[PDB]
Amino acid sequence: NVFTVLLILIYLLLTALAAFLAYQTISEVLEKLKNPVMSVTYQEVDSFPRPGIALYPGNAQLLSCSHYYHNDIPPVVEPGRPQEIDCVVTEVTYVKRALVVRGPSEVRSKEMVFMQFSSNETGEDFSAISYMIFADFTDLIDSQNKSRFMGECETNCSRWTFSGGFRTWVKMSLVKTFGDSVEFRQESAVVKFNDRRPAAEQINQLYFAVFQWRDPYIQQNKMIVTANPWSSIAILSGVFMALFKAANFAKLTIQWIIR
Amino acid sequence: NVFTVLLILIYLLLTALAAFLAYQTISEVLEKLKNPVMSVTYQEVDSFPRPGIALYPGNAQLLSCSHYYHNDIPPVVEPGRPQEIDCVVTEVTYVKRALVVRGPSEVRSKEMVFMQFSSNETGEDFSAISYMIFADFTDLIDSQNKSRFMGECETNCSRWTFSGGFRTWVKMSLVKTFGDSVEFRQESAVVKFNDRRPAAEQINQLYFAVFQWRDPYIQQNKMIVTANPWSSIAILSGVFMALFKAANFAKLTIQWIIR
Amino acid sequence: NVFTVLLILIYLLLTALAAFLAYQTISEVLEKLKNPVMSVTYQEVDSFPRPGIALYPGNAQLLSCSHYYHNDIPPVVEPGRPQEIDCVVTEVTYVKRALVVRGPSEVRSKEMVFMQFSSNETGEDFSAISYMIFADFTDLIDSQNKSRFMGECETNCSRWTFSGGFRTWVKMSLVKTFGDSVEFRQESAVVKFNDRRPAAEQINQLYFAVFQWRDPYIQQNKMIVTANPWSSIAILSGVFMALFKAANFAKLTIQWIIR
Repeated sequence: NVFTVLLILIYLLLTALAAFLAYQTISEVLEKLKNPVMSVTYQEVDSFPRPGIALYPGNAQLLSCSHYYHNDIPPVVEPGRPQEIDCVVTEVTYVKRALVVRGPSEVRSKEMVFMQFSSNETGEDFSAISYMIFADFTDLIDSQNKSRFMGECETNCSRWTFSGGFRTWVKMSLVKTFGDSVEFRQESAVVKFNDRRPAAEQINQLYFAVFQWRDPYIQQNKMIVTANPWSSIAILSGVFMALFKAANFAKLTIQWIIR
Repeated sequence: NVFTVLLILIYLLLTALAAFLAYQTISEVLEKLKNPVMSVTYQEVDSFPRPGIALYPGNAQLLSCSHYYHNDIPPVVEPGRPQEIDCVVTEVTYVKRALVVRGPSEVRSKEMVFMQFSSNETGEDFSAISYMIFADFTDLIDSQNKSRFMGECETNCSRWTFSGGFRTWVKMSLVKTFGDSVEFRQESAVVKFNDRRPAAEQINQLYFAVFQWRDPYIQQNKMIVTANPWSSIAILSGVFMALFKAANFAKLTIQWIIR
Repeated sequence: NVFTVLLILIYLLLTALAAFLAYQTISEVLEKLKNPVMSVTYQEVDSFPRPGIALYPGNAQLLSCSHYYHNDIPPVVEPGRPQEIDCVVTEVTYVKRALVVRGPSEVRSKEMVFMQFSSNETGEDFSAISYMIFADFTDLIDSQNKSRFMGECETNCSRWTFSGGFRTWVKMSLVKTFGDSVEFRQESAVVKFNDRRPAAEQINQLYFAVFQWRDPYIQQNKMIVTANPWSSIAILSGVFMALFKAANFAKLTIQWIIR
């Protein structure tokens, strides 16, 4: 009577296959649950809120802050001192002065902030001006104390520079992270400014900069996990249901073979 | 006779667990169906088709367009006017002249397009030359009218610049998007050209540029969704099958306990 | 007796639905198995091992290699020749001399390697100095022959340049790929150095460079496939179990309708 030994063999092979599938599903779901996957989405926005460009001039002085639309850069009429157009907020924080310039809105009309500095430097030998871009300009002027908020952004918001003698076309764009947080990233483009001034007044450098928006989109980053635990739990129920089914079918076939 | 109340309790708990799994699977599949995932693939290509580099010189004049292999840049023999080598297509579109230069093929042999401009500028004060790279040069010369095709690429294809006085080593690479579309992206590298000319003829700037391919690969972008709706529908069938099974086993156990 | 024709019709529709689900699950799992998905993870590291910056000066000579902490760049006391501080390894490979400079550790203290070159160039007309960053400096000095290891890194590790007359603030960061491999990527920032030297000794250029770490993180890249084959095999078992179940329920309902 070797029929019950063969029935125990096919039941042992069926529970071995069910235990192998139950190990492999839990191992694969834990492996896809360990490493998350970033998912990108481009939300279109027709008009941005006006950001703040917190420039840090050491001894430089702002000479222009004129907005220009539709990529129309005119020739500058003189490298002396004209009057500003945009609203500047000169504030002194300590964690240094931060000449905050209100940035551009209206991305579809291509608005830029052409600005121009000048510095007769004598102590430093690397002509740079740092800056830092935060998300909203009205949050600065609608604050009860500006030196708390600019201090707070001097720890988290990152600082780039531009050079002395070059127009630095800065094209910024937003990135929103979920999981909320909103940060900037820019791409400079250096173009040499040829001096056609007399050589008596060429001791002072000139710092041009163009800040515009790149494209009317906001990149959205969501951290997503590609493992499904509830589905995996169900899949284990469908395995543990067929481990009973195939054992009952083998118990029927083991008696039907000697009928 | 409180046995039917306990059978209705275990059947209510089983259909509550089945309704909870049927809500959670549909919610998880809709959440993973909302946010897609970009998938990158690097198709290797041994030889690229020759692209077109649509330069926009304002008043500059091309002085060289010589190909060089194996990263061999020779010294330029004179900053005057030699003769060109590559094929230029001077065409006038309006949406400006677009001196289209046929780009490099043979990425494994490291072919580049060394070019040199010159401009005695008097009206502008930012020495830049814009350019724009489209995917195939033979599509321009095999067109019935070139001002339709260049006008079409002046809306979609993006424009970078290079400066006056610097060699701008542009290393381009393709990106193909699926979901078809093919676009470029480049990374410049500015190196200062020191003038060793007499100072009588230093009124005109010099614009050097090097266009080569970066690596023999084409990055392929496919938008992929990590949710499986057919599998989810099946998983719901396996849940709604075990909601009957466990209720039948509870109906057997409720009568077997008082046997 | 048209009841068996209707039972064969509902059994044919049930095996058609089961064959459609069994085709669609295998097609969706093969489609999500064809295209893999890159997964990013940022492992924090409090202190990096010191890398090697394999500069290639043609005829330039190193004049300083001083470390500075906490973004404190002092004024350089003279553009002549001071003495070095960091350890340089001048070695001659051929696949050229490779003046290997030991890079910075201690990312949280913001350590940089300020260096300064000088070259009275007469044969070349593009003032550039190439470099190349490998992962560990002690692997070079703890090698039995340095010209094998530098040869081997001259094929795989990529080469950037910096210019003559500009401070090039290089901010490097690691990327580790799995599937092991470790590579660098940097982002330069060019700032013009204004010469305040007498014009008799301005025939030689000056090459400044700053090498620091960007942020205390190591980006980890794992290639992950979003398809689950074992789960798909199970899902097929749950489909092929319900194809029997619904056929048995239709066989019960076809006799219960004429009871």
